[PDB]
Amino acid sequence: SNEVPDYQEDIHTYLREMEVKCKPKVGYMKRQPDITNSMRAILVDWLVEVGEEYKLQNETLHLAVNYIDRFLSSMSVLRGKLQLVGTAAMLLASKFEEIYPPEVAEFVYITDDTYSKKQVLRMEHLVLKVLAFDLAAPTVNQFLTQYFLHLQPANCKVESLAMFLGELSLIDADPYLKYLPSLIAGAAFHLALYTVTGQSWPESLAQQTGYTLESLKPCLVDLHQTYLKAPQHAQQSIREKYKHSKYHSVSLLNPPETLSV
Amino acid sequence: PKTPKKAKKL
Amino acid sequence: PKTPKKAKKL
Amino acid sequence: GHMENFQKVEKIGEGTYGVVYKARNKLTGEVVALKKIRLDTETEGVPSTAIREISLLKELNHPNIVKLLDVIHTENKLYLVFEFLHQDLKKFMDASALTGIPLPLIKSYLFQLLQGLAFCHSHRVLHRDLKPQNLLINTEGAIKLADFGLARAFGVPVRTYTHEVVTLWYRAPEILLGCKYYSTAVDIWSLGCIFAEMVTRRALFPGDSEIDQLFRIFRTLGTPDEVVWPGVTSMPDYKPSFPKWARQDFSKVVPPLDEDGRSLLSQMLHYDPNKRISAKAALAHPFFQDVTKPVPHL
Ligand SMILES: Nc1ncnc2c1ncn2[C@@H]1O[C@H](COP(=O)(O)OP(=O)(O)O)[C@@H](O)[C@H]1O
Ligand SMILES: [Cl-]
Ligand SMILES: [Mg+2]
Ligand SMILES: [Mg+2]
Repeated sequence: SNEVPDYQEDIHTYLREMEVKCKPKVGYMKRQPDITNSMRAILVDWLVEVGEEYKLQNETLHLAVNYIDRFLSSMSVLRGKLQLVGTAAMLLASKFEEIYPPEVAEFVYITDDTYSKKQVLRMEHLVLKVLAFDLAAPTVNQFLTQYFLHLQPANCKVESLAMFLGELSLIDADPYLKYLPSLIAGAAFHLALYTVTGQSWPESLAQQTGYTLESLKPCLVDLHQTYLKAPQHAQQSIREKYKHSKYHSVSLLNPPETLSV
Repeated sequence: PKTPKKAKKL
Repeated sequence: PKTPKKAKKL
Repeated sequence: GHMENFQKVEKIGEGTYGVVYKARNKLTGEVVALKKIRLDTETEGVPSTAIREISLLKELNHPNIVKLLDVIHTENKLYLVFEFLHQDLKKFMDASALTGIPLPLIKSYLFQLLQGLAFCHSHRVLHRDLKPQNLLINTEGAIKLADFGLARAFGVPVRTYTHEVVTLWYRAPEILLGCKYYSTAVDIWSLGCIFAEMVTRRALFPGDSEIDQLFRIFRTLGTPDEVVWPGVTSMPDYKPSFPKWARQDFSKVVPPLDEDGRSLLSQMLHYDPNKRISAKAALAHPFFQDVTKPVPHL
């Protein structure tokens, strides 16, 4: 149960291979006639609130975002239908990941009857068809989880902070779409570790991942900005979520001023 | 799981 | 026996 | 092809989740197994079991895992098209209950099952329903993992997943005792039970309730205590009043097995999930030094 060592490396290697395949197009939004990064941010922030209302796993949120970006990478969608795509994505991510997925009627309710059950179900079908049933995507969440094992003893505050930072990356397609989940996870982990303990990305992780602290830099600079400007951001659902003691209220922590790195 | 809370059109 | 089913939640 | 390009030849399977036919592609002549899934009576859309089964199978490309060939998704129906295999291990065991399965063939099948399972685990998949009727054999000596309807992608480290997993007789003690966390070890336990079943021609632990299942295990392997399994007395369903039985000698349990077979089996039925042998390590066991691939007699 607690032990995970035998297939640990195989799983990490497999995920690193999946992430460069289950990849959305970095600038796909330029090719959408009617929707923008701001609309996407509003959608994701809403999905965060939905996940909180229904007590869904963080993994479910990350998966839903993955589905949405892949779907929007190949399908034009009008703004009035964007929430329908997001609802279907959350439903599918829930069915894949949750023990108890919320029922469809409940999903229709949290959109305030903006769409019908028939629409949600028809959209579910379309998303499955467009993703070709490839739902088992790697997420920033899965990489963080493995990275946390290098913390001995465990540090729950560091873990919550890293998760918080990882979730903030979901909101802004620019610039986070350009970084692989494993790299975002890496920058998030380092930044959380540093903020809480002053320690840095471990050599054991650098070895395992192939990422030196130098290779994290570009992403880490962006994540640091995002962290500093979080109280200013138009979207606030994630900060509110991580103020709870459930997450050691890590969104109340002050970001470091500089990284000197 | 489920603890429905509120309903929003975006 | 048959494959088990998920307990009802609530 | 599509709905119209398959000729149904016969119903070959019923289960908790699927209606399964042997069918043939009218255009290519290819024989397939069709698993039908009703979206009808379904007001929730595609069942999560189908969603997991399809998405996990697409990632599981291995000689010892059944091949998903196509998915036909319509308004009312969901069809999974699989390669067709001659029969399942359960049918084979029943046809062999008088004579017995030759030891070389038991060894080949176990070796192949471990290869399939280790492949799953390496790709962060838990099967969670390993039993003879979910294992498929062909006429040339191959066996394959099938029925991924209860399968799940798992995280490292693991989270609390569905408590109601695994057919009773193959269910691991950590699940029966109510651990919130479970992992790859539950699949190894099932395989151990199947190993012993092939050897003795009988189910190892045929309980008729959860407590009966648990006691059948205790009576055979000995009632676990804090020394063999640290933490056991703290599990949610553990009771200090459980009878304390002594462990039986394996020569009494699996008479036909040599020392290597008994060694491997005992390691697959270790109480403590953290010390129970992994699929990958099992493959390196001396029991398999002489493994061949015999043909079964069908
Ligand atoms: N590819 C196949 N080839 C031959 N028989 C199969 C195949 N898949 C399933 N079967 C038979 O159908 C039965 C049900 O299949 P399974 O997928 O395990 O359904 P369920 O989820 O309902 O248990 C199995 O026990 C097996 O005997
Ligand atoms: Cl069976
Ligand atoms: Mg079955
Ligand atoms: Mg099944």
